[PDB]
Amino acid sequence: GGKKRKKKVYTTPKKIKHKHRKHKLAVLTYYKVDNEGLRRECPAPTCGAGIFMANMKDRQYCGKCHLTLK
Amino acid sequence: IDIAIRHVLMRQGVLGIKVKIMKDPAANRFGPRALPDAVKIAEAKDEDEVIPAPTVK
RNA sequence: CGGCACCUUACGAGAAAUCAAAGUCUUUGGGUUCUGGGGGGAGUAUGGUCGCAAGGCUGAAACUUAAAGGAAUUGACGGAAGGGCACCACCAGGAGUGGAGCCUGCGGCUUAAUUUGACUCAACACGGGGAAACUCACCAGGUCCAGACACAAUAAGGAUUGACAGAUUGAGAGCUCUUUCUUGAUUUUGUGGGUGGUGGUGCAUGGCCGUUCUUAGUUGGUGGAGUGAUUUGUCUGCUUAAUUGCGAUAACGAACGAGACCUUAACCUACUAAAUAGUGCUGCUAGCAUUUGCUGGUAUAGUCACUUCUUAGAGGGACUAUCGAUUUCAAGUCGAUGGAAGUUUGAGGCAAUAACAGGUCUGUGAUGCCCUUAGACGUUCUGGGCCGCACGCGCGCUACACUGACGGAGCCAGCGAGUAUAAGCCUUGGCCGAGAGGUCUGGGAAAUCUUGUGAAACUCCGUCGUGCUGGGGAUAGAGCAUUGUAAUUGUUGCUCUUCAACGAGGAAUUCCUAGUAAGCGCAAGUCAUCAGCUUGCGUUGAUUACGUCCCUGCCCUUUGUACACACCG
Repeated sequence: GGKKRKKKVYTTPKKIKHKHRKHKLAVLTYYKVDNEGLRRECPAPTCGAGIFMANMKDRQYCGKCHLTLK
Repeated sequence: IDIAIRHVLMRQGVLGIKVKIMKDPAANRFGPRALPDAVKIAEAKDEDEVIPAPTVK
């Protein structure tokens, strides 16, 4: 009973999940150094220091705090 | 009559078991002590000898 | 002495049926003739022979085939016989159904899908299946792993987790994409292997349920019969609702089923009690007539009494009791009388042995095997479907009117159910609203409140006046409310308007014997909402039997059988 269960035909194309993007040694380009001598930081009371924003279209956004300014 | 029914798991399929055990009515401490149609008649107290008519004041 | 036979026995014979020969036959020999050697082909072909002919006599082979056949046993069946029985049978009848409109299920057709099981009784208001979402299994799409655990790999200089803004999507799914941010060894990937599945198989199963069949039926021990399968027990007659009894008896004693039993209804001025039942009195008091009367309210502190009515433990009562009759005069049966009750007093629950390829894998974290398991047949969300309509069918509800419809008035049950920081129960009373409904209170986890559930049929007084009529109210337009996240494919309720078919239903066919049938509502189940359905409950309350075996079947005996897949042979 079930009439030779249908063998699926897919109108849409095969779809691909998302892996995690890579970024070699992120802390290297996080910090700036000069010899013999940096994006921004979330100010929310959730985390505090040690969280970096990004540079989108003149916009900021962290990851450990889903908040945007300006 | 008390009854127990169990399922038995076998490699080929389930086996069912039913056990029925009838107990002795005379050994029943809860409800009736005999079957409803079981009739018990007392033994007679007869074949006695009688002395004609004395009186014990 | 001879003859035609018969009855009993069974030493003996025989596969048995049976046999005074069919005995005197493996303990095998009185004389003698004829015939057969698995079933067919076939008493056919051919040759011969007899015959007027029809035919008679003689008489092959090729080829084909695993049985054919005999006697008996148990069952089943019989347009066989004899007994008995049943409103899922009839009879005498009642109500009908079948005809219309609609509700609902089934087929068909359509479909993106219209998920699926079931097809005579024993499928079709059945799956408690009254599906808007969920349910949900189907259809068009989008997520997620909730893939345990052990390996191996990648890899901390990153295994991997999420998510602002856009694009994107039905979607404010970071599903996916540009974006560099976040988090950190629980995870990712390959292997092994798990897990889930309303996926398949009820013809692989357990459990449960239905049916045979709700009739009276079923079984072993020892003994008797038979070479055996089997049989007697378990039965002529009478009797019973009954394999239940009287009895008959190659049995005897037993076991199950029946009956007993349990629940429920009817009686009890007889026990125990009642401030959650009722009452008589008594205060305080009403209206009406004053005889000290008639009808009421009130008082769960009136420091009263009680148990008829109500409630429910603890009992009583019926056993056919008495009397006539009849019959083994045994079992019983029929009339009366008394009785609350005399059909087993009424109604049910329970219910043997053997079975069915009956239904259920879609109740089950009940299950074997198969299938599938990351673009899933797992799960979840959005939307649709299960309702789709030339048509056929089943269970039903409304009707076709005057034994009625409408309007007023009268005004009486019984079984039941009910909640709290809700996802929210039963709702009295007060207020608003034509209604439906809204609002504020208060009672009730309940013999206490809803509730005397003031139910409907019905009763009374009028209006209508024999017509598709004020019968009927399908279909449809407009508006108002309520449940729900969501009412479009009208959820349901209410108001106006619209006002179909139907004039008692062909062949057929269902149910029913007394508080029954029919009519009439009510409560509970399903349930946010919705009952034309089920399960119970009361109200009003009959006509006709109290018989039979004609039809349809059931039980037992005898009997026939070429049946055993059992006469649908």
